[PDB]
Amino acid sequence: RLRLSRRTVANYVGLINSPEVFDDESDRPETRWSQDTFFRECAYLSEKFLKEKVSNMQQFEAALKRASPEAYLAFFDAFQQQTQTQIPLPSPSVWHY
Amino acid sequence: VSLRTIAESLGAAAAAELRAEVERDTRDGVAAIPPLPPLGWRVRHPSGSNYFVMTRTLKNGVQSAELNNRRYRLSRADVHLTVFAPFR
Amino acid sequence: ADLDRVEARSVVIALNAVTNADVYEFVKKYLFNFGERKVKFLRTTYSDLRGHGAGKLRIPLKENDNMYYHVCWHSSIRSPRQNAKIDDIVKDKIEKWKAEGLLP
Amino acid sequence: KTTVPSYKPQNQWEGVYYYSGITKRQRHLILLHRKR
Amino acid sequence: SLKLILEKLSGHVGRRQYKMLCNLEKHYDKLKDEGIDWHELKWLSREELIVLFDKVLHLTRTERAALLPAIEAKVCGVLRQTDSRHSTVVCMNRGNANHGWRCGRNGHTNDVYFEGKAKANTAALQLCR
Amino acid sequence: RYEEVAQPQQVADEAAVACSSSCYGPYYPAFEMLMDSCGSAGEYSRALCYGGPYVSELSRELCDALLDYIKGDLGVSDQLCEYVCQMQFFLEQEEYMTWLGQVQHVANAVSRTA
Amino acid sequence: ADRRTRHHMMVDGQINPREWFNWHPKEYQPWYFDRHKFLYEQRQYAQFHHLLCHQVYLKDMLHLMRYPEPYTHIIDCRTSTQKMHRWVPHSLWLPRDEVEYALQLSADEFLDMYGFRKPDKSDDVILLSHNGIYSEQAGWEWKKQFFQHVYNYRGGTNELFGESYSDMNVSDVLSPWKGPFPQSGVFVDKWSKRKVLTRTGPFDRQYEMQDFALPDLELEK
Amino acid sequence: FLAVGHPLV
Amino acid sequence: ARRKWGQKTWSPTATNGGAAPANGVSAQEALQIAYRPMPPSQTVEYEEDFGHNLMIHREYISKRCRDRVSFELSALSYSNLELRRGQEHLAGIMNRERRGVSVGASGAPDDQVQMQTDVDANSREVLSARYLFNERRLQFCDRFQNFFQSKLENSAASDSNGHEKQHLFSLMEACAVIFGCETEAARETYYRMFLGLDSETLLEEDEALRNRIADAKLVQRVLENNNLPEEFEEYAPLYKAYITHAVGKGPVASYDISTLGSTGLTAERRRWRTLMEKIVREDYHTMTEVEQMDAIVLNEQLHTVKFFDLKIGDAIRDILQLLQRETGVGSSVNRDTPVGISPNNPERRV
Amino acid sequence: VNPDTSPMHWHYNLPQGMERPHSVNRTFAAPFQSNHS
Amino acid sequence: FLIHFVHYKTTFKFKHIFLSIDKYNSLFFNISGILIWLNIIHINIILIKYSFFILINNFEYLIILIS
Amino acid sequence: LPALKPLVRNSTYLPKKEELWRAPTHEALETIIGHLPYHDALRYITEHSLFLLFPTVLRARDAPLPHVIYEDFMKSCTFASLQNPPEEQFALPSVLLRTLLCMAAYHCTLDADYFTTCQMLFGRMEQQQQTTPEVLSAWVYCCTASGRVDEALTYAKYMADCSAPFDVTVFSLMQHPSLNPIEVEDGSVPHSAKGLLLQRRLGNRLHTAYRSDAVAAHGMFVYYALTLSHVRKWEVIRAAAALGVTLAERTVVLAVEVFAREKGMRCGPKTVKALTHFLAQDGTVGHLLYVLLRARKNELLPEFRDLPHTTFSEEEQELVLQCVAQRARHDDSFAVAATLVSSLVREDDPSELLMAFARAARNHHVCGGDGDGSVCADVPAPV
Amino acid sequence: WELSRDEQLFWERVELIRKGQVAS
Amino acid sequence: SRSTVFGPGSLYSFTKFGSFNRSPTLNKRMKDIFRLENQKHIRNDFDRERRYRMCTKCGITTVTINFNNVPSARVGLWGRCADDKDYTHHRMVDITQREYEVLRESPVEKRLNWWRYER
Amino acid sequence: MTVHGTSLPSTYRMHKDINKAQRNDRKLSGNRFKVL
Amino acid sequence: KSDPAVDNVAPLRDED
Amino acid sequence: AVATAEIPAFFNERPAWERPPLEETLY
Ligand SMILES: [Zn+2]
Ligand SMILES: [Zn+2]
Repeated sequence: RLRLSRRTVANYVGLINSPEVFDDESDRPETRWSQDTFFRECAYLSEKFLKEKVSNMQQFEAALKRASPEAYLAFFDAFQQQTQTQIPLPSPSVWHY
Repeated sequence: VSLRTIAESLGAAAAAELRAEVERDTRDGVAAIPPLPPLGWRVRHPSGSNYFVMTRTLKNGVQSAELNNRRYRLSRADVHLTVFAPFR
Repeated sequence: ADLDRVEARSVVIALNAVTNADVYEFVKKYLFNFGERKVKFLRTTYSDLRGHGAGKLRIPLKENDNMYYHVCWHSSIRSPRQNAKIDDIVKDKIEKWKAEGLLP
Repeated sequence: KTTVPSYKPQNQWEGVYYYSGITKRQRHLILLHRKR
Repeated sequence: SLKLILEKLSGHVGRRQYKMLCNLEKHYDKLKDEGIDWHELKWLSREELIVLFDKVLHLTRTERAALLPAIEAKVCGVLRQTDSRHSTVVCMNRGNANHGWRCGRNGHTNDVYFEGKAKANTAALQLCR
Repeated sequence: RYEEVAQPQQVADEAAVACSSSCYGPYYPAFEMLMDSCGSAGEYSRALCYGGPYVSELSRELCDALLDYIKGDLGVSDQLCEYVCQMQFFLEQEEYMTWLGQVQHVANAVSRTA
Repeated sequence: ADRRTRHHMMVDGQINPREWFNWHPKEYQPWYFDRHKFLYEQRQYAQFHHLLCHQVYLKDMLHLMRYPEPYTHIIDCRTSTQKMHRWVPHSLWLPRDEVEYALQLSADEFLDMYGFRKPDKSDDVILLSHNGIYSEQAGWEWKKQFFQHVYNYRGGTNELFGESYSDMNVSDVLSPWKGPFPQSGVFVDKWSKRKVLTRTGPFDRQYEMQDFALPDLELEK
Repeated sequence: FLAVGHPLV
Repeated sequence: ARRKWGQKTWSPTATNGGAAPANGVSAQEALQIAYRPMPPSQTVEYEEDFGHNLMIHREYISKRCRDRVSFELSALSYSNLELRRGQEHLAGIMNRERRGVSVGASGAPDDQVQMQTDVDANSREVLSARYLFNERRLQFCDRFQNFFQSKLENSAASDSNGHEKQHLFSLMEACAVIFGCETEAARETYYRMFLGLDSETLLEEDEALRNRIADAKLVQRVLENNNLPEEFEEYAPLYKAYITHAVGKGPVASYDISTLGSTGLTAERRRWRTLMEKIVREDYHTMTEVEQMDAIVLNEQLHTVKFFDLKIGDAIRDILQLLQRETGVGSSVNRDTPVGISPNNPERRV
Repeated sequence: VNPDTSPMHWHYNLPQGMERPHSVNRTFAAPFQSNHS
Repeated sequence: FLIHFVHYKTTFKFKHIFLSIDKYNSLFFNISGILIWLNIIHINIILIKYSFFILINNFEYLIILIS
Repeated sequence: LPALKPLVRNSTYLPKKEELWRAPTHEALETIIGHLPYHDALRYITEHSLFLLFPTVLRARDAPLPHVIYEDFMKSCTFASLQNPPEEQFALPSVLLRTLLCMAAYHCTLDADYFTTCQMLFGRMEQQQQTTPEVLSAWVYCCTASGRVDEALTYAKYMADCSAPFDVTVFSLMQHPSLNPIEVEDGSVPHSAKGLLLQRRLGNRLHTAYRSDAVAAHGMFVYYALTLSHVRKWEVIRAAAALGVTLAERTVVLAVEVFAREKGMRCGPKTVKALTHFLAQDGTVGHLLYVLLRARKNELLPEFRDLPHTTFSEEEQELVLQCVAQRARHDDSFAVAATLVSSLVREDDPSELLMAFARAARNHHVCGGDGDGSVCADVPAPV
Repeated sequence: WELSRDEQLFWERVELIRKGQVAS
Repeated sequence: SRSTVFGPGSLYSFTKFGSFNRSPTLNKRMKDIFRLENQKHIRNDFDRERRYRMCTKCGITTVTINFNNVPSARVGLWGRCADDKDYTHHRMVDITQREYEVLRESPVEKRLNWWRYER
Repeated sequence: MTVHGTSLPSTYRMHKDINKAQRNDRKLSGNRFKVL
Repeated sequence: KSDPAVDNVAPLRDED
Repeated sequence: AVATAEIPAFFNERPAWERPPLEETLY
């Protein structure tokens, strides 16, 4: 499920009954943050709206927590993947209201 | 105040008219593609103008033409065609 | 129940008593249940009551020209004949025109 | 052999038209009453 | 004549049936209630035309623009006989002030409203209001 | 669409430079105005020139052969003609969008300055 | 903005005689208005009358959501995953655009490719969509492979959830700049081409083309 | 060499 | 050459034969009229030499409208498959015309037979669909029917078949029409109208079978030089398709399954033509059980063939009665089930 | 062209027997429907 | 959850007829030659003979029938 | 197939007369007009202005080729009886145009001389009906079938430029060059339904990240693979690199795998140059190294027998090295092999240098010593 | 409970079947 | 009328008017002077490609010129293959120039025997 | 109204309305001069 | 994302 | 039932005056 939500999935056909294994970059431990696809999307959005260059998830989330309200709303306007594992969990009302 | 209201009303009308003009050629998300010219012709249009000019060049006299080319189942002078098409 | 055997004046009053948008659409869909000859008599009765026979009612009927127009349209119909992507396109085109300088 | 789909004498062997039979609703109501 | 001229100005035109976008019939009822027929429109001068188009008819400029070709020409505006009792033909010859803005051609003289029937009775027409 | 993007400019430049540097050099500007297909002066100049003979007055077989040459040999065919009409329609449609944008621009500028 | 059209239909003139009645247009007025009805109940779909699938209603759906049946099954034929937001209970997804292969799949392969076993042909199937058009096309597909009990919910997800979404709107209205075949090609006689292209009126009145008229000499006298 | 053969006179 | 709209030049007349001699044209004049001066670069000149005569074809297509001419009018095939398909399409049209003229209005007095049709405008039922026969065809029908009534009635209980039943009526009348013909071309045209199975169709099927036997032998030879199903003939085309896709160029493999039944279908169709011919020869007094089964199957097939046009008409009439019914949903009076609810809904009543 | 199938006073010397029976009322059982109540 | 089930409960579009109705009331000719002259396409077919007779149709496009 | 044998023959008899008479309107119409000839069937549609039977006429025993069928359909719409306004009357269904052009493409796969009449038919269709993405996709498919990979890729790039997503049905038919659209649409050959749906789903998945030209290139590559041409299969990558289409990662992986199957038997200097650029931009260091090694390793054997072998030009060295250094700066896998790939691409002293690098690799604990088999398994395919 | 299980199944099936356009 | 739009009896159906005599209803001089090759517009031409074919069933020899430039499928529509069959049944085989001139002055069965027994 | 579905005056008005396009008899630009 | 007001499933699910 | 209405019938090919109709000769 967590592999399905990555751009590398576009190259794999799949099969609904016992979906076949997908070899994701995250599987290889030598991979740095810059090569992660989700971090790629997050860094692109943060640079575009938060106006902050970010090289790790720690920095990304620190920037998100420090962000001013207008930038927070702008970033969440263009952010689409709130949940990757697709487990029903409560979310901040930014996705509501 | 009347001038501001008239200008803003005209601006809103123009925005709505452009919105409708784009909506007419939706085709379920794909905007209308221009007509495709014949083989080898290339059309150029000055923006904001009322004409377009389309050029073609035959390196050989006429043997480069499609009709003489098909034939399916001296180095004469090369030819240059320029067609000017206005909006009339 | 016999939808087309109801008293035409009663059905007409109940229809004129319609102003809410949601119940207005409910009536819009409900009018097709009546017979093709019942709808014409409904239109005739409503027109007559709004016009000449307004006095045959104990209490004067109130004005609902929206109901009158819609009922007339429905009767004529039943009787014989006798987007984000678009906004993106628009903003892209405006940006281009800015590039061409047609919009200084 | 193709066909053609079309459609002061009077026929004296064609009977007058008269209303015989019941309606679908009347038949349903008869069934309902008999069941009750 | 007012009915027919407005209908023809509002309907399709040309051999390709170019649709006229403005519907001018909606002002026929208002003109009739004013009591102003086509001949009285022809008689109205520029000032009365402005007053009528602004105060009374509320003509949008794109509609005044489409209606002005019929006033500027002072078209005869008299019914003509054409092989029928209905006679949906109205003379389109340019008007003449000497004939009451009716072309001085066949029968279309001062106070003539319909081709074959009779002259007007302005004395009775004063009964209008 | 992706082989050469400046071919028409290259050919126009070759022709213009050869004509200018050839004989009739100082008269080349008159030739350019005569060949102007977008200006009223160009049409009037080509009218001052010898307009071709009335083709309907020409011979039947000559007109037939000339149509053959124009359509098949020379390549400008009825398909090209219908495409020219269609593109005249489409580009007028396109320019109407720009006209709407321009009127919006002027109105918004007037509102802002007012 | 009422774009001018590029069709070569033209009304007859007032100088020449009417001629060549091998082809002759006229206005065609049907009996009733039809635009107000369901897309597949209009005149141009009259031949598929017995093919249109049976209609299920809001009360039946609200009953079936709470009291489901082991054999029945609701199928969502919606296609735009972005357009579809919420889930009608007890429903399986099977978009309309791939029914042609979904119903050809085998029992094993259908479960393999969709995750729910292919229903039997004697089973009750319900199909719902935004407005009912995708459901109608899917129902026609289902009927082609001889599925006995096929139904569609005409007022579908829109009626369920109050949505005002729309199904496909792919109408093949030719673009104005495109000139149709008859005026362009050379395939018939000159006079026949003229008479085919002629129309008596504003070219949006649904005219009728008739062949071989004969003079009413008795009326003429 | 008649008209049908010679398409002229 | 520089012609004016109103001015004309008068020219002499060559002879008394006028522009087109009505009396006749001699051989050399016709040779000139045939080999007219066309521009050779766009003309195909072709001959065909046979026993007594030559045939010539000179065909010219002007360069002007090769972009607008319909693909059929030009009939240009710039490929081998295009060539073959155009050849056969034109062959089909030409044969259709040439053979339909044999039983059309021109026809012959004893060949052309018409059908009388009458359909009700309210019940939409065929009240008449019959053939207009002459005395010879009617007498043949009477002989056939009286001979079969003498035995089929005694042997058959007719508890549900009926007493007035017409046995093998479709086969009987389809054979009677042919029996009444006086020309082989007309008889073959009627044969083709009757489920095909005319001489040319059967010969084409024989040609296909004879081409498939060669391929079956080829595949047998290849498999031997480098278990098989019961009747290999019907699979030989698919087998060669796959062999070519494997070894040769074979840019495509075949999946057309239509050919598997061909051996049996051809045998049955030939049996059918032979049975029809024997019935025409009146030799129906002695029939084996295979022939009786063939007749039973064929009669049921011929009875549906003649009703294609009538079913088209019935469909069109059904569309009409559809458009004449009440608009909207069924009126409250002519409605049994409740609206907005399935008639079988457990909450049927309030 | 494509041929069309041919579809079908009365003399006093003929038998004057009725050509065919007609059963319209038994085929269509029309329920009683009157404009008046 | 607990158990696994096996339920006991466990060709088209072929043109086999090709039937054609051939009944045409047109005229058919014995032709020793056809000359079909349109404005564009010209066809000339001829058989050898000593003397000919000519008919000409200008109904729609020129057709010279030599027989 | 033999087990299916008895089932088909039973379907060769007409229904009973009464069953046909009582059959519903639509089914009876479709069945009987399908049994009718082509011209008479089309005559009935023209007579009664019933257009939704165009597919039934399309599936006819004696029907001309798609180019003639198109003109016949337009004539039927012209002489129809109902004559709606022209914009509604003369516009055929886009699905119908797609099916017709896909039949044309299937016919092209056989001879490819059909492509000129395909050009003419498409030139008329473009200006007579609406140019939709799916009709453009069918045109691209028939262009590929004719063998004009350059023009097909160019049309796909124009699709991408105008933002037209590729048609998934045409994509699936591309990878099935034995299944013409009319049989696919019929209930025949159902066994390939799973494959058709799988490839349709794959085409749907690709668009979520890539453009229409990428999916078109992938489909054409697979079409050439399944038609076993193999001469245009690598011309596909040549033209992709020439035109600038960003290939799909699925496609580059498939290309390197089939390249391994081939051992560079038929790949040319420009093919390897373009494949290396694509594999640097998106491929893995392992595949990059394998292709760069194999090109010269199989250049050595037919070195004299392959005189026209061409080396790596000097200018694009900087582009390739920029891409490789960019990837290495973030990935440690490319950093270690960065210098040897840099030396492998310039190819100034290939033999001794690659031998030394292989010596170092062995010391830093096998080789791709398939050069000897580069005959044992590259001649038997010609055999 | 069963219906929530089936809903999660339905949504995961939709995701496995067709994905939406990815962000930039 | 729509009865003559598609197929038989249509407008551009040049085979409606009739078929050729094709019977034994002439000398060698008549055939020679009518030969295509013996005529000036073809005699003084060598830029158009000529192809010769032999039916092998009818024993008919066919000459075709400029078919490549104008490959009209109608070219052999009025021909008749073996036993009054249509032209689609011709099993044609390419023939060299020399063999055509030696075969054309011989009946159909003589040409067929030449093909079968003396290749 | 039963068999044809229209009344006589209704049919006359419908005829006049459907023939409106060609019923129009305007005035032509006079003074055409002889050429030949 | 849409937030309508004529939902029919909601009242039945709320009580459930 | 169907065979009742579907039975071949004699047809007088020639006009009535040319050929005295059989039913008229009977009467
Ligand atoms: Zn006047
Ligand atoms: Zn032959």
